[PDB]
Amino acid sequence: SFSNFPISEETIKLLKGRGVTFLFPIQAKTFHHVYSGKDLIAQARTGTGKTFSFAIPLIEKLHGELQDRKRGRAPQVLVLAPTRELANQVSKDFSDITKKLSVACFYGGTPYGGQFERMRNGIDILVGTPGRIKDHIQNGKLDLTKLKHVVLDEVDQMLDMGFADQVEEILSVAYKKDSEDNPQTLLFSATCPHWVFNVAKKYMKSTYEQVDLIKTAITVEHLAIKCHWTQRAAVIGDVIRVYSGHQGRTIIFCETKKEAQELSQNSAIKQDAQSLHGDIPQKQREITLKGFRNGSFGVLVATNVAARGLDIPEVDLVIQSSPPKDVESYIHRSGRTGRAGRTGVCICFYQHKEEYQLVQVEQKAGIKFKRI
Ligand SMILES: Nc1ncnc2c1ncn2[C@@H]1O[C@H](COP(=O)(O)OP(=O)(O)O)[C@@H](O)[C@H]1O
Ligand SMILES: [Mg+2]
Repeated sequence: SFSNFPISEETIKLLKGRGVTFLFPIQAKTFHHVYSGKDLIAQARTGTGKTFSFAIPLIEKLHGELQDRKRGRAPQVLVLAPTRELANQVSKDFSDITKKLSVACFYGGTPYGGQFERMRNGIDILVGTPGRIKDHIQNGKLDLTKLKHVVLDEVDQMLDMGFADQVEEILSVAYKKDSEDNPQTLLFSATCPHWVFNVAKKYMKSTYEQVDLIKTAITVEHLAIKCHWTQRAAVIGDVIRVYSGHQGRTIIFCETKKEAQELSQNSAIKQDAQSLHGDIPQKQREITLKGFRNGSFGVLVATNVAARGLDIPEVDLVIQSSPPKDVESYIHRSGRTGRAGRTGVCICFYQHKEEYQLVQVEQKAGIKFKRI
């Protein structure tokens, strides 16, 4: 339900056709900022709902404001996205939830004439890629001097791809006034490097708001699996398939060389595993780590002895064979899990006689395990 937000019954019915029945956190925490006219930078992980976080409050805003839509009117909202595929998706999301507003999407690799006719007939929300939008400014057909809202979607990707200069050329036309008359500026992305914000800041009022759901996100899950030591190898095979699977990276830490050597020879993982312990001379240790990084094998079994000082690559899954005594090392290893934006998984095995040790790890690391 939508009781906390000024969303009309018409919009709610369209949202149901898209499977939307309540607002995700990034949407709920940004609605009032966007709707009330504040400049905003919002950061949330990929897939968490950034598109509707700007599209729903903007559409409700325009539905209240643009009661008299004349032929030829200039857009009120501009959304720049870095690829044709991303621009199309954002435009589709707008046009699925408003049947009142004129929504247009301008990208390259497509005819100019149809875009000319959208501009002649009138546009309320313009979505596009920077290149084609800049072309239409230069050819004199697109009027961006009456914008009230500007969205830079996936702004990190957009500037990484080289669009800073084209974006600045487009926005220079729309921010010709002093601040109070400038468009509201909305930035949405999963990251915002320093150098990207240094570009965008030029278009943000000093009063801008920030919603960062990255800093509060659960990016590493801690699981504790109660297990007799004889079953560990078979369970390790299962959790590797679940959480690392194809093309994955797993590192297993154990106490003794015998455990590390036997675990790496166990038919549950042997075909994809190499071991690392204090008997291995430096040169082969280095060779083994290069093969772990370059995909030669997917499971590294290391004694806590060999792991002291070792530089740990990013991995999908960390497994501790028993609750670690060196919680500092555990905290460090857990921070290495989760690749390509995915949530990392750390698994601690434990036996009945080790259950209080799990509580000690929880206290010393300030975490809580999910017990399985
Ligand atoms: N409140 C919601 N309820 C249900 N599905 C949603 C909601 N918000 C977004 N989605 C869906 O989640 C998916 C990801 O949304 P998207 O805006 O692409 O995420 P992001 O831009 O954060 O990567 C889309 O299929 C979208 O329609
Ligand atoms: Mg998005």
